[PDB]
Amino acid sequence: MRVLLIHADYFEYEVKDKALKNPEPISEDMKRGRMEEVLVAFISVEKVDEKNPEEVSLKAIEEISKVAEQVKAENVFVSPWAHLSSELAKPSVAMDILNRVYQGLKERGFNVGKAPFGYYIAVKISCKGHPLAELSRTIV
Amino acid sequence: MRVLLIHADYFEYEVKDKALKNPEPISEDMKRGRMEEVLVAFISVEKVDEKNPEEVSLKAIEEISKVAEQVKAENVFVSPWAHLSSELAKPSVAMDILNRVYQGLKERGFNVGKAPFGYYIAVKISCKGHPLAELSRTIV
Repeated sequence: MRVLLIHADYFEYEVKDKALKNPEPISEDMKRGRMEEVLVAFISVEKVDEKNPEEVSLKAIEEISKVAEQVKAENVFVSPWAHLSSELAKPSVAMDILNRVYQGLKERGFNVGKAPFGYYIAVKISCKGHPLAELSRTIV
Repeated sequence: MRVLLIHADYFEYEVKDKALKNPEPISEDMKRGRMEEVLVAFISVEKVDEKNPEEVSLKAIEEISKVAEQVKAENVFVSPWAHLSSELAKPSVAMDILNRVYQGLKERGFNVGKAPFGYYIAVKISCKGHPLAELSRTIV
């Protein structure tokens, strides 16, 4: 798995078209969301992660947790993202791991948001620009 | 080299602290910039690119050009970015290639912006969310 972390003043999104033929169902509420003072985790779930979804999930949970604690973010947002890897896991594996990472951050005590899987999404983000505000991690 | 391309309604930035001890000099004007309807190229120049800066530059010029033409962007912004690679080129190599990619997009006919090298930068971006609006390319 590859992860890009962005410590943002705000992060806002609007679901546009479906990217999968059968995406994650969503309510009309879940078409748009916004959080402030948020660590945004853009996550590319990879083929190799099929091998051990829970180990990879636990690791991702922890690495994101550390950065949130370090930059003093209480808010965390989990986003699926294709763009840190050309070796992507099947959608079941991707949704599995995404949901585990989300549940684990909730259990850590963060106020966690997530994006629906299988859509094109419009995104507005304001990235802070202090030294720890954009970080990448590789998790295998 | 790895490149992330984002077709944006707008892209705005403010230079914050220096990341290098001796960054690219800038005027007080160049501390902030904004473009609209813009393809933003986040570029991670890599160690392997030292081997042949011009080939890699020409390739990057072309791949960014194709996407701009395809999404109908007249505006292109070139940004250095550490986050698509854990094998980064020295600053001379990085600045070299960045400047070549910038000059080549100018010669193609685009209205091109660039970000100063060696700083932490605060960024606001609105990503479109249509199918071609976020793309990655690997160039070696």
